[PDB]
Amino acid sequence: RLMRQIRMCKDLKHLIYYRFNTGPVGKGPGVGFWAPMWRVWLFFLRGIVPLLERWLGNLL
RNA sequence: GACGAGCUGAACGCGAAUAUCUCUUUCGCCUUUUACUAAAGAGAUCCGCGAGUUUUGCUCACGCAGUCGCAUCUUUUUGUGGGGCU
Repeated sequence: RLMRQIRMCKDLKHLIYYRFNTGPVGKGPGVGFWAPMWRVWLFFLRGIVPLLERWLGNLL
């Protein structure tokens, strides 16, 4: 299901890269605006912490 | 007629951020089950959050103190007095 975090981070990347390189800034490494995708994965992790504690407690 | 920062307790309650899961169905992947899609609903959970005195921990601070058991010219507190008739 974390294909939706991956699709969301891909959309976030398209938007940020488009709005970032406008002008002479161009087309490569160098964009480090990471808080949008960071918070995508933080939401993933908050929601999956209970599921994974269950699964790992069951494994244990 | 009058005074808080930080923690754990409060017991009541969901500005703007939102992820996961379960169930009942439909739809799509399609050999099967997981693992998934996207619709309808019904339910949970997570990560957090606000105010009341409880004080624990100040490292701040106090009591003749800011407050006590409208003030003379025609319209208001400077009144028009005095007498006497049924």
